[PDB]
Amino acid sequence: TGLELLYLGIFVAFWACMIVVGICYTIFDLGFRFDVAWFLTETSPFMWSNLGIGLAISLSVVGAAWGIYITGSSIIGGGVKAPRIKTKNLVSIIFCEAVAIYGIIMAIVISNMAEPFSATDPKAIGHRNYHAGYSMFGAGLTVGLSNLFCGVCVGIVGSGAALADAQNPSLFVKILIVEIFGSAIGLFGVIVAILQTSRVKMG
Amino acid sequence: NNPEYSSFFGVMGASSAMVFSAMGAAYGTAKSGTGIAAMSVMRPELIMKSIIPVVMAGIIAIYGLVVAVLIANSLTDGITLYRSFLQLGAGLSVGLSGLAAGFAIGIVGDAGVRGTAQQPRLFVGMILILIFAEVLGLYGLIVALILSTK
Amino acid sequence: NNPEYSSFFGVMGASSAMVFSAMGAAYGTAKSGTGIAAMSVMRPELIMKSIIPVVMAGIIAIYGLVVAVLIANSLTDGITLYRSFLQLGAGLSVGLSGLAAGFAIGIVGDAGVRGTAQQPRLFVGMILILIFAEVLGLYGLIVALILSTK
Amino acid sequence: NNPEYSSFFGVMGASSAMVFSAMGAAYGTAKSGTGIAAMSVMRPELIMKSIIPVVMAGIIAIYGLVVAVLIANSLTDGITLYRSFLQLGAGLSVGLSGLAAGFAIGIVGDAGVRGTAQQPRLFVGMILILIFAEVLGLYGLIVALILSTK
Amino acid sequence: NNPEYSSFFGVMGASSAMVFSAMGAAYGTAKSGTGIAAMSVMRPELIMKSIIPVVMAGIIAIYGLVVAVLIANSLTDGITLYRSFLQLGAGLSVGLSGLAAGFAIGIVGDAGVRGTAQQPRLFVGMILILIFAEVLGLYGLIVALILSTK
Amino acid sequence: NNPEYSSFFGVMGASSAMVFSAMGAAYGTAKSGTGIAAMSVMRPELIMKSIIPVVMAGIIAIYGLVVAVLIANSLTDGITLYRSFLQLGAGLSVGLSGLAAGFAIGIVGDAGVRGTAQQPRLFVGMILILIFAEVLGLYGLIVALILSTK
Amino acid sequence: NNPEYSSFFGVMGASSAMVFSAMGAAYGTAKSGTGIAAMSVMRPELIMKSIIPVVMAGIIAIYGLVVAVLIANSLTDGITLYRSFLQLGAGLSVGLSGLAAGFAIGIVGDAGVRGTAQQPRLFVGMILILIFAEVLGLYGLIVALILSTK
Amino acid sequence: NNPEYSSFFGVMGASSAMVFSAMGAAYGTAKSGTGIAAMSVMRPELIMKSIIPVVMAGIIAIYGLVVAVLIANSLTDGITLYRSFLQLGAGLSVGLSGLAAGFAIGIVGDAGVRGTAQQPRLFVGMILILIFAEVLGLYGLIVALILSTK
Amino acid sequence: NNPEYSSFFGVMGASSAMVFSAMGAAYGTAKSGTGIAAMSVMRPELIMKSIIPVVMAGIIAIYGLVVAVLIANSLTDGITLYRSFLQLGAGLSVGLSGLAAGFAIGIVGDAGVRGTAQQPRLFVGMILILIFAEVLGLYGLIVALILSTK
Amino acid sequence: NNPEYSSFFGVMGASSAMVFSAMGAAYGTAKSGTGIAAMSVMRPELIMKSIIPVVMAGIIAIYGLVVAVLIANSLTDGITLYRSFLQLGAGLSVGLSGLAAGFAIGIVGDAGVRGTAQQPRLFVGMILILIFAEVLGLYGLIVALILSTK
Amino acid sequence: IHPPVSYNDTAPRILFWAQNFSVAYKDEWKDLTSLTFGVENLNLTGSFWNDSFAMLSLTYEPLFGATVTFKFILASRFYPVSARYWFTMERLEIHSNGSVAHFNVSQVTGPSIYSFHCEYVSSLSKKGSLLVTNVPSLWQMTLHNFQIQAFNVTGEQFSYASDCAGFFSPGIWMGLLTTLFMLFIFTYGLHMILSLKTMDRFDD
Amino acid sequence: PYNLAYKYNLEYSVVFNLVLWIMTGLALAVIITSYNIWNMDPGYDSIIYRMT
Repeated sequence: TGLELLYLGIFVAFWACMIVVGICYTIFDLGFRFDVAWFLTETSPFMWSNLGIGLAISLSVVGAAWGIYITGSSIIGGGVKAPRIKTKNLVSIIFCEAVAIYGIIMAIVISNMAEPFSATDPKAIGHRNYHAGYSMFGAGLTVGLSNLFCGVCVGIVGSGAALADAQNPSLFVKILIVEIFGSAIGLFGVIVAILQTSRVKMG
Repeated sequence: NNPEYSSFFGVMGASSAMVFSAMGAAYGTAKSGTGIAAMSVMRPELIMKSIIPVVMAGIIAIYGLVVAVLIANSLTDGITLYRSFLQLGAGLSVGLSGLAAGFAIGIVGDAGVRGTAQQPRLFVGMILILIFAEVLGLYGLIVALILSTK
Repeated sequence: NNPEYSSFFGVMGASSAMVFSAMGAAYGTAKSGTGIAAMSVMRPELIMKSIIPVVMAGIIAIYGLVVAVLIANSLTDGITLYRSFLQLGAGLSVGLSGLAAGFAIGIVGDAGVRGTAQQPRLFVGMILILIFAEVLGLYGLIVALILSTK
Repeated sequence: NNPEYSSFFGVMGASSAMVFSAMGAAYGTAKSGTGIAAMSVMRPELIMKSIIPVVMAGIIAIYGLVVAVLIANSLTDGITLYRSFLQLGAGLSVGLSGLAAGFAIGIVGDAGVRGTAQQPRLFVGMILILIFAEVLGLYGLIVALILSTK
Repeated sequence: NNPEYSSFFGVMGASSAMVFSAMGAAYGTAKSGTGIAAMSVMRPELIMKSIIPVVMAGIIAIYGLVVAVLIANSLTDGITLYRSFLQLGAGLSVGLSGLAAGFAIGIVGDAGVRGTAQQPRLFVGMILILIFAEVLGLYGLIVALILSTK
Repeated sequence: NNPEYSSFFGVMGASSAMVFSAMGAAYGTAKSGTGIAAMSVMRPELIMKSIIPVVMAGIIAIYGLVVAVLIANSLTDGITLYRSFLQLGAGLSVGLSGLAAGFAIGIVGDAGVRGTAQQPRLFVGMILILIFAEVLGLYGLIVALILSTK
Repeated sequence: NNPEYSSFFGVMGASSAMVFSAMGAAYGTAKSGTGIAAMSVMRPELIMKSIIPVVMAGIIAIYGLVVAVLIANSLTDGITLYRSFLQLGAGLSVGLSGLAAGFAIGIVGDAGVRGTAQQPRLFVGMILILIFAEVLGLYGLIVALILSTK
Repeated sequence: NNPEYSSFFGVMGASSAMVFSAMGAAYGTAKSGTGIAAMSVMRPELIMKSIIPVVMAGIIAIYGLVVAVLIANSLTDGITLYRSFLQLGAGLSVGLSGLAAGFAIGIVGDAGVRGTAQQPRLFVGMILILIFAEVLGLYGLIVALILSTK
Repeated sequence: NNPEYSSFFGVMGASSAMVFSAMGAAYGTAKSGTGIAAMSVMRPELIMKSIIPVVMAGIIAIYGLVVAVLIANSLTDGITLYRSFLQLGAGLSVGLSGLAAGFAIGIVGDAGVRGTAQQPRLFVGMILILIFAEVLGLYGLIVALILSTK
Repeated sequence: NNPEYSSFFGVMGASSAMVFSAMGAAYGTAKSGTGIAAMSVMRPELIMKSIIPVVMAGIIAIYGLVVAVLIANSLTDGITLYRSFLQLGAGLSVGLSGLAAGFAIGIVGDAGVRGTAQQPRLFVGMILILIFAEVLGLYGLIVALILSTK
Repeated sequence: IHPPVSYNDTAPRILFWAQNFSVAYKDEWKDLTSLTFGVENLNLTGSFWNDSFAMLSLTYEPLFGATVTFKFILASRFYPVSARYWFTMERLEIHSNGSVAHFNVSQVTGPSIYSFHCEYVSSLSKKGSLLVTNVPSLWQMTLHNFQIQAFNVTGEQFSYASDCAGFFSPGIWMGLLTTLFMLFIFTYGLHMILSLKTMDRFDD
Repeated sequence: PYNLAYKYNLEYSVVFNLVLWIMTGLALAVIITSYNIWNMDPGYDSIIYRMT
């Protein structure tokens, strides 16, 4: 378990550093130095917005592809002895890809929210503008991960569906209900992202 | 007026609600779904009965969505830092709660579907266990509603 | 002259109280549920006598909800730093106590219900051990309410 | 006068005392319970007497609780950082010492019951080792009480 | 006027656009070629038909290249922080998308090539599935272009 | 004069002295207990005579307690930062020395008691290795004492 | 005007352009070489014709060399941060692209050679897959060169 | 000058000097004892002479003690930062060196005693190897001594 | 005048230069040695021919030494940060590249030697692959030399 | 004047010079000794010659001692930061180089003695390989001496 | 080490120090350290103090064909985010022959009960440019090892000092976020690529 | 005198981050290389079962 032990080690080291540094700053009275406000304010809103969009598309694509191959491996393997599978169980693939479709829709929608500032001072940038940054970042994060999880879910259930179909033709049309419910989660993510961006304006 | 950076935590509250709820619902759905798929070939007469756990996972997802919508509507560019923290609290409360609930629904659904495949009488007990598992997310939803509305 | 950032800790107390107790309850339901599903294939008559651990995990969850809701009610927009830290302490106390107690409840229920399946005399030992576990969540609740109300 | 964040470490102590000792007690409870449920199959007559390990483990939780509530009633809004540090020390002492104790009780009891299933004489040695395990939690209580009182 | 470090984010965007796409392509080709060899030893006559998945991996690599060079074209000295982050967004968008698409194309390709080796009827299925993965890379590329040309 | 947080390192020294010694003693008792339980099956006449390793683990705990108590007794409020550091040093010394000793006693005993069960001759050897492992905790105590006095 | 520490990112461009392409070539030659050794014991007359994958890994290395040498030539003292970042970007683009490419080369070469030993006709297909991976390193070079000259 | 935090490094030096040497001795004793227990069942007559590697671990412990006592003797409130740093250096020098020596002695003994049980002649060669393994700690001690008295 | 801390990066270049080169060489020698030992038990006639990969690793060692000597000689107490950074770049470029070459040399040496015992014809190809492995370290040395002299 | 904390890096240089060389020598000693035991059991007569690798590991220990002592004798309070960083570089350069050399010597010693038991004539190649491994530590020393005396 | 400049009101109330203090007009530099610190003839006329506000008016008679003066204008106030009174140096006001010039100040801030320190508080780009203007100006100023405290003073001593020297800067933080979200992706990719494997056997 | 603050440099942020992250990368590289060699397979499989 080499690389996982590495990730665990770096994680433990990072959070040990966080804990100790927190205790030391509090004990030394450096709450004025440690003010999260400065971090959140001087990190430019553009960075938030654009990480937001990039994740919005990319995490959605990750979910789509992950689920895609999870179910495709099964679809192929079962199809080996069950050629009927290839046309029918492809609905698993299509429902996986719908996640990346959502990814684009929200990514481009958010991209329509961005505009320059011509301001550097936080006071000049303003509440509206900083809110635009954080809101775009959050909406992107939300859509991206909801899509990711919907995708992995749909892929897994679709793999199960293809394997089940391999043994009986009739079951697939019924198991697909679980696939529909899986897609519903991604749709919820899309809705939440829409609401989050609905009242956002850079400029 | 309230500080410029305040709205960040409210944004995160909405996002956390939806995202962690989605994680929970996705796991529950996928686990119950693999269980259902494996069971179907054996005892095809039980599919439409065995679905229910996926509906419970969807219920967790709905729990997430409700809170997320509430925070989204409550959110504005000039919220007080206090209300922003409270929105984040509501979001995390429903979200992580839904995640735990989702792991519960997934594992219980898988095991119970597998059992009922072998022994029908387990069904009602499985429903009861599923209810108690979703009840976990329900508690998170209650606390989140209170935090948000306060 | 109450810092606005101070109120965050009370929100986090409420969150923790909900979420960690929720995770404990989820694991407790999960392991007991897999145990129950395994047992039910061979000894179905034990379903209702064996669901008790799930109920006890539910009690862990209700403990979490009680503490979280109380913390939420106590919260205010200008809450003092002292009281807010008290609420964080209550939240962590109850939440992690519930996490641990739920871990115990789940493992005990799994192993036990399986034990009863082969040996029904064990049922009394199960219920004793399960309550001894739930008592840990009780202690978490005690401490949590004391801090949250001071 | 005194720094306002002083109370944070006091509440941290109050929490730690209960939470860590509770984790130890939970682990001990779990391991001993699995051992009990295992041994019951072959020698069902021994379960009640053999529960003594879970009975002993709950004591670590009692210890955690007492130190927790003592830190609690010692807390107030204006404590000096010195006192807050003593409270943190007491909490960590009892909690983590109880965690070590709980690992000890869990392992020793789990092994001991299974052994006793094959050799009833072991019971006495099991009790002896279990006492030597609880005393670790007890020492943590001693140091925690001294610190918190100072 | 503009901060002196502004170009770093655009550069990172370009580098990511190249690199993540390249890694995805590499994984895809490696997996696919492995499957191609495995099928080959038994079925020499399918090499030319079977190579396709490696070709789609090449497509994702090309997607990375086009996006990367497009960003490089926009990497100007007086780049405003706004444009720089737009280019970083383009970078990540194409890059992670391509990495995922490479995973998908590679795994699907291996599975499909092995299946075809035994069942010629599956080849059309292979291609049909693979296109649905490659369109993901198309999607990432599209959004990256929109961002870079905002 | 002294910065008001100087006692932090003193309380940390106390916590270390107790807790790490407790961890070492717990590990020692745990592994010794596994050894005793395992050997009990075929050699029950060795139980009462084989408890020695657990006793030595108890002595580990005793050093922990002694150093922690000395530390706490000597903690005055305006403690010079110098002695506070020295005191963290004493606590760490005894505590981690006790942890090392705990590893030593536990690993020694878990194998030594089994070896004795097969071979009575080993008992003297095992006690010799145990005392040599015990002097490790003893050295930790010496060093901690000199730093506490100093 | 030219922050003093600017030289760092150009230097890292150089270092990466070398080291990451080198690691890629190293893995490629390594895995391919294990494959060559394995095949040798069966099919000696293929040995000389089989080395192409190691050659292409060496081409990954030469790509690294071209980019790194150009970067070093461009490393002037008073470099602007703009050019230093472009210089780093070129470095990473070549280096990591080559790392991925070399991974691909290694796996594919191993698979291809051992297959070829079993079935000669695989040779052309293997060459094609190697080419389609190598173009990845070529793109790494192209993007790195563009970034560096711009 | 002499900042008030100076003595911390020297104190940590003493702690390390004892603690790391103690851990090394602990592991050495543990492995050597496990090997001794394994050997005794077969050849009980070797115990008196075979114990020696544990004594070598004890020598490492003694090295740790000597450096620790020297450091402690040297400490002082008005210690100059340079003396504190030398003290820390000596502490690490002895401690980690002893840890390495402990690893070496432990592994060597575990292997060598087992081998000797199966072959009488190995004894002396084993002793030579242990001598070299301890020589490492002796170098550690010398370096720590020079640093401390510098 | 230049910032005093610049010296750090030059010394780091020296250290990295020698260290990574040495580690790569060590890996190469070690695995090649395992191969040689496994080979010899069969074919002692191939010892002198089989030693070659170890020499090839020693070549990496020599490369590291060369760059490190250059870095150390060039260091000065008033080194500009530009030159210090440049020295760091040279060190990384040779050292890590040599580490990659070290893994390559070692793995190929092991596999090739083992095969060669089974099939002497492999030897020529094993030389060619060894050379291709080393030219990686040669490229590292070239880049590092250019950097160190600029 | 140079800041007071400057001598940190010199003291670390000495300590590391001892410590990492120690770790490398310890590992080499360890593996060599395991191999020596294994070979000796079957072929006791070969011990006296087979010990040599442990001696060559002791050589790494010697390198570490030499460089550490040199640095210690060079340390001074008014040490220039540049000289201090030079000493740190030397310490790392000897130490981690010795780590690499100890790794190589350990693996080679293990494998080579294990083979030598079966084929004595491997001794020549073994000795040559250990020479090639020790020259790594020699290079580390040469770099360290240059850096430190500079 | 020369003593700080102090304005007193029944006790020292505003305190200022630097190792080097210099100014230029039409790019002709001149040094003010000796004429500023320790010397009693430093006219502070017009200087003013309030618990909310402070204005330190240093003065030099012959400089640049003018009786020049430098007003450092500082204030303190309650920020609801935290209970503390923060302080800031709002602007620097040069007073010259029949003329005035205004420099905004960027990063001189901190808790009012702590002093503030910075290397090279100066208008020149190469040295941080903490003093800034929209209008291009004839004036340059440089303060090497600038340190100041205008509130909660207690005797000649400075309070403990906050410093410009944060462990991070805006640019560095944004860069670290960017590189971290690149590294996440890279580690994912490298993990999967390293989990790649090859088969040991082939069919008939 | 006069409680003058310690003279933190202006480029403290950049120098500190460079040191921290370069040393982190160096330490991780060293640790991983050591890990890989520590687990290097000694590869005497032809001998292991005769020895054991």
